[PDB]
Amino acid sequence: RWLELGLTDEEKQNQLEQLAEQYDELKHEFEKKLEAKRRKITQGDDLAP
Amino acid sequence: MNKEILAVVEAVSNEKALPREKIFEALESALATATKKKYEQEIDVRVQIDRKSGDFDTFRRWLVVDEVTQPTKEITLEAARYEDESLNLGDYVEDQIESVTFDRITTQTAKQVIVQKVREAERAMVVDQFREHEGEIITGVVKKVNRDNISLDLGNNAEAVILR
Amino acid sequence: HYIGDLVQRTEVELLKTPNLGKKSLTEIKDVLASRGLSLGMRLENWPPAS
Amino acid sequence: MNLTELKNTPVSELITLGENMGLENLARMRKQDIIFAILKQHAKSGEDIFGDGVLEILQDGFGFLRSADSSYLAGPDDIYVSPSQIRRFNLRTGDTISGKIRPPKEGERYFALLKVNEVNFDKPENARNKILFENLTPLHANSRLRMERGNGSTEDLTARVLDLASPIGRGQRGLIVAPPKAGKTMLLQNIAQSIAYNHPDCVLMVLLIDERPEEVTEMQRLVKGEVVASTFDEPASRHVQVAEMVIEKAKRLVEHKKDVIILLDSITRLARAYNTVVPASGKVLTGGVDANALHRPKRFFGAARNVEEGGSLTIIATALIDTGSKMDEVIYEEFKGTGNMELHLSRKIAEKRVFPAIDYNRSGTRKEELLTTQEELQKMWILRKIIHPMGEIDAMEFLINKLAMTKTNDDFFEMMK
Amino acid sequence: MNLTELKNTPVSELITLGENMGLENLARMRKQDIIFAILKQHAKSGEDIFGDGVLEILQDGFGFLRSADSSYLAGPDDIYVSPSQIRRFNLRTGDTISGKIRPPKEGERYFALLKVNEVNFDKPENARNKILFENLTPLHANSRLRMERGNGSTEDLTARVLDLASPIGRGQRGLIVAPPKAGKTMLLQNIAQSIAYNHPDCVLMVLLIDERPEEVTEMQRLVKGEVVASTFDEPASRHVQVAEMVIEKAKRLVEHKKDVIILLDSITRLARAYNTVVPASGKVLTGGVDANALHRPKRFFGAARNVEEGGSLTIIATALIDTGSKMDEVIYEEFKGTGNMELHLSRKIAEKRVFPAIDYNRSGTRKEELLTTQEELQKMWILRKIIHPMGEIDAMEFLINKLAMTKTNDDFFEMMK
Amino acid sequence: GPEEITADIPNVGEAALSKLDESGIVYIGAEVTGGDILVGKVTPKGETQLTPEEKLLRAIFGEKASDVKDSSLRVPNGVSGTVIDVQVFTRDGVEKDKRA
Ligand SMILES: Nc1ncnc2c1ncn2[C@@H]1O[C@H](COP(=O)(O)OP(=O)(O)O)[C@@H](O)[C@H]1O
Ligand SMILES: Nc1ncnc2c1ncn2[C@@H]1O[C@H](COP(=O)(O)OP(=O)(O)O)[C@@H](O)[C@H]1O
Ligand code: BEF
Ligand code: BEF
Ligand SMILES: [Mg+2]
Ligand SMILES: [Mg+2]
Repeated sequence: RWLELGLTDEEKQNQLEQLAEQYDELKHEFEKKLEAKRRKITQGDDLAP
Repeated sequence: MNKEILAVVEAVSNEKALPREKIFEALESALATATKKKYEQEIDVRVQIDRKSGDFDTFRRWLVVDEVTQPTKEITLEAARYEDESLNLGDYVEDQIESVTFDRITTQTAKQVIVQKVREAERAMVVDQFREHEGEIITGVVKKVNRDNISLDLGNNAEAVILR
Repeated sequence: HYIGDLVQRTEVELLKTPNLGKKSLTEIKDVLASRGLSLGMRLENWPPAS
Repeated sequence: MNLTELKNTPVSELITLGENMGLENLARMRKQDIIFAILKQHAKSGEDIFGDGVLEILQDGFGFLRSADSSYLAGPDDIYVSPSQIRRFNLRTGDTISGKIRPPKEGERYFALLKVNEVNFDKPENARNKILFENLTPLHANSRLRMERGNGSTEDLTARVLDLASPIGRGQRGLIVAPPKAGKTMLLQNIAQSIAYNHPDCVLMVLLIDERPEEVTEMQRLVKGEVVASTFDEPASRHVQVAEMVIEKAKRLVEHKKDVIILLDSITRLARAYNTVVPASGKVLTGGVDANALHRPKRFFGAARNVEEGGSLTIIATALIDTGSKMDEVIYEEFKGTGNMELHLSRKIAEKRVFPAIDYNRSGTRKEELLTTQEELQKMWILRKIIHPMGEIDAMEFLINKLAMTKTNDDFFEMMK
Repeated sequence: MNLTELKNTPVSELITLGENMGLENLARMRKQDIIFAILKQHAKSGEDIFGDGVLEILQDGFGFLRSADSSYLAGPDDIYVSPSQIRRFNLRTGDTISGKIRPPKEGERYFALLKVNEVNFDKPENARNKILFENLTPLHANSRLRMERGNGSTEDLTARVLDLASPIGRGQRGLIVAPPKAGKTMLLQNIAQSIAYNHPDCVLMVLLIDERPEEVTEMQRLVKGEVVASTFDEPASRHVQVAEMVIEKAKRLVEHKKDVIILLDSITRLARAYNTVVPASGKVLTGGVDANALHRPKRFFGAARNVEEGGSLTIIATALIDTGSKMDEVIYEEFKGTGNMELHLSRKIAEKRVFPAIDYNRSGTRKEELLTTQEELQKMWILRKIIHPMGEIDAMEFLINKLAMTKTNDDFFEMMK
Repeated sequence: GPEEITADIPNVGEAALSKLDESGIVYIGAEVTGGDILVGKVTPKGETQLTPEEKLLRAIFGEKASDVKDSSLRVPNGVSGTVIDVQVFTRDGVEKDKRA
């Protein structure tokens, strides 16, 4: 839970920011898929007039 | 859930005979009976619904005695070292929370306690308001006659009894 | 480890035992004494014969 | 670990302590939250705790231990006590309680006081045996509270003239009728320094209500006493709460036979807050002020008295007049004929660069003969006789010149002959 | 592509840029929508983006990056950030964040900040290590903020007399008690030009609330500073939102040890908005104003202080009096005894064509000796002594004549001898 | 008036209502042998615009809900079994019950 680290920035900062980008994108894609699934399973269904 | 209890406390018709305080304590007793029915043990507890602030909670009563039967309500006369009791008897705790108060059995026992206490409250109010008449002559219409006792309507939900 | 050794252990050692809160104490007082026995008793013949 | 010796430490010291205790960066949480986390960890290392705080009983019956630096507010650093302890040791509002405390549990949000070792600087056994403050028989002030410092500096005159205008004693009821732009804060600082130097035995209590924060931080580390204040960044609820609880603390201290003195600034803003906190009474007088809204402030003003058995409760409250406010006008009108000790300050002399701007003929003290011997009695009588025909500003400047000509009041009396 | 260097461009420039980028006729969509579409296409061409904006955390916990030109509003040009970044870099409201941003996705409606490279003009590593604004210890103003320009023009007098009436310093609390028809906008423009010329190091912040749009477009391109305003064409929600967020930005800047100065106009309309945005408290005083409705404005007014460690937060708020409004009457009554710096403007002199209409005896500054040496101290004391017996209009015109007779305050002091 | 799935079925024994939940649907894993109420379907027949106050009061004091017609569906006679699953579907806009 403490990904925040840095030393010898010239390459370490680049690799750590790339991994942070990947982590953010993965978490956001998972949250969006979760929200889509929830909205699909929670929306009402037409039954009859 | 607190919205439901607020609705049921505001929807009382005879708010005089049962104001908010005694209605909330009736609901406390009903939830205590519901919690008793929840666990197979027999432990008496209090609720303290927090009438005006928010939702309810539950506590756990000990009734400190030297017995051991039903240890949920058994604490020795000296178990006041840790957990901050500091007293000999009467020390209770908030240990149990998360009481379900909306299922079928809970609703049934709630309605039962509510009707029992509205009967008790109408009885108490009528006796407190027409007891000082002891020694005076008052009229009233009878409504049921039996071989052992008859009933009388005095008005404003007042019931008098006449024995043999 | 033995119930015959735990029955000779009143509550005074439970609330002082480390890592014992309110749920663990409730368990050790409910699922233990509901079998008919009591938490804290006075016996002498233990363990016969081991 | 005591709460005071940990909280009066600077914030940076708390940050370094928490960082040495192996914690997350403490620059995020507030001071109360920092103290809470520090105590949580310091108790996770064992360390049976020793805490203290002023007691407040809520509507439910339990008690909360508030701290002095937070001006008696609610925070995670508070200590909770069940009504069982209050029924056992016979506690009440305003009683400062100090004793052993333990870590909290899951579901609990505050610490628990196990056993009390001090109640208002007394044995917990004698805490249940104490005469009530209301059952006491008030009397007039007898012991003179001399305010003369003795160094004769440019500030000591501020108290010298005071002693030359209206004597003050233990349990006296004091009002300061001063318009704005007058330097009431300077008068309060001078009187606090005088009471801290001359009479360090009696506990000093200074209260600043509805005040700017600069004066709060100035008073909290300039005078020798427990300074509790309340700025205008909070609703009237906190104002009336701290007022009630400081007066309860003073009452408990007097019940413990202790001489307390409460400096209040200002009574007008406190009455304003008490008016806007109370629901309406049905009708309205001029200024938008309710009728019963002044019942609580008036009580607060009447709590001052000289106890015959022991102890005293002196009060000095500053009033705001000449502000063009209908509300303040009616508040001063109500509070005028209420106390026996009054000090009027002239705004015309105040903003004329003649300090301290005092009004001799308008100020005085009822039953002043009980607070001074015949010697100073006759001296002040001669002073009043010679100052009555004089004007306001000329008399004020002549008196301050003749006062600065010497060191103390005795040399002035001798030169007046 | 930065957001500021694209938005501060004229609208026609944005239209031609979008048309060169191969887009539909951009005269239909609004400025925010034009910026959104331009960024969408400029990112569709690759071009890893670099954005910036002031942070706002909602009730959910995520953050939105608002821009200064749109007066911190919600639009398609906003940048979204998840609470994960706020938990990592320890962000808070009012912190301006600048760094790399990416294109959005389907279902997403805002851009995402990938990594921050600047937080309040600081390293993102030190952004988590910063003392809170509330934990700071306020003090009085020490460094004098001189307002004298030095050219002696027909407008410089407006500041000269100011320096002759009430000294002003860093972290000072300022009120402008002026009826309408007085030219408060002219005073604000003069003080902004003075602070931009004399002290360009401290960031200038000017805020116009509930104002006509003409003054908004005048101030946004006349003074040298970041101008955020809010016209009356929006409900009180936007007013209180921009107030809270500009004060959060000022607090963050002070926490970063920066001297900020907030010019506000008017505090009366802002209090009106704060009153109509808050739900009722249960009861009502004269004027239809709620009790707790003034808690937030009062706090806003009390946020000004002189930090002992570093930085300062000066405020100058204009109040509306003499408008015949019960609400404004009670607002001014509440705000009168709140600050230590006040400037009263006389309407009778204002609409008498004698500018600037100032009131000498009514205006002043508490603890003014901490903002000036003994030299100007004695000079201002002599000035007050000579102006006190004089009237209002005659004294004002005599002072402005003797001021225009010279260039600066030193020549006036020398001719006064 | 529209139809409801409330559990307050009047003119019926409490033993029949004991199988239903707080909403009006039988629990998951309840045994039924004969015709028993497993859904609390009610249909109003008389006066409309039932006020919520008197609505909840009928469940406590006073009279019962007359406009019901006792249209609660039951299992046919002879067929038995244990209910294992429930599937509820609501119209767009209508508020769902707690079982949904
Ligand atoms: N005894 C005194 N000697 C010298 N100067 C004084 C004295 N009392 C007040 N002053 C001056 O008068 C000013 C009063 O300021 P302040 O305390 O804010 O007024 P108030 O508290 O009455 O509103 C101070 O700046 C101080 O320089
Ligand atoms: N100090 C000044 N010098 C010259 N003209 C002034 C000055 N103050 C005000 N005015 C004139 O008075 C008018 C006031 O306009 P405005 O700023 O809208 O009023 P206010 O801000 O006082 O409500 C301006 O048009 C300006 O020309
Ligand atoms: F101290 Be000032 F008179 F508000
Ligand atoms: F600026 Be004006 F007083 F509306
Ligand atoms: Mg003062
Ligand atoms: Mg203007």
